[PDB]
Amino acid sequence: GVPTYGAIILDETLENVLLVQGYLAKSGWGFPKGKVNKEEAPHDCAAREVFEETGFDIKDYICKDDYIELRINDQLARLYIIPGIPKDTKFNPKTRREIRNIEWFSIEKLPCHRNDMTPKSKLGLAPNKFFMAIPFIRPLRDWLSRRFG
Ligand SMILES: c1cnc(N[C@H]2CCCCNC2)nc1
Repeated sequence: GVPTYGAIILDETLENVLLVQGYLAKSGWGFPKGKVNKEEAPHDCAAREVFEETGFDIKDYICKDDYIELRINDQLARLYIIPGIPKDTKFNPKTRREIRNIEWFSIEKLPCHRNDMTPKSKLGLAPNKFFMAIPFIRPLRDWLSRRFG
């Protein structure tokens, strides 16, 4: 799969993360990210996509060693960790045809898994509007614990 790059932007308290809401197949909340172009460096793709989806330019803040990367059905998603972005930053998605909304979410309030349907004797997972973000939540929490204590 074509790899994707983007960012986990946190505020000054490290409590909150910036999520974006897409449309249609991507109707729920996820991290800002997108597909690398031919001959584009990972960090450049992350800045370009995040600027398209948030209106915020991370280029000067990216630490090239600080990221969470997951393989999800043989597509790599790498999200560069960007702490310390003020909560009052004015975000303005560029791609309004793809981005419904942009908001800060409390890390401790986000799910790190979806719930089963064992109460209904039914297989599978209940819908959750954070499904795109969820796989990154436990890895983020662990990464923060280590880097900040
Ligand atoms: C898996 C799939 N997509 C995502 N994030 C997308 C969030 C919604 C806006 C469109 N582009 C980024 N995260 C994990």
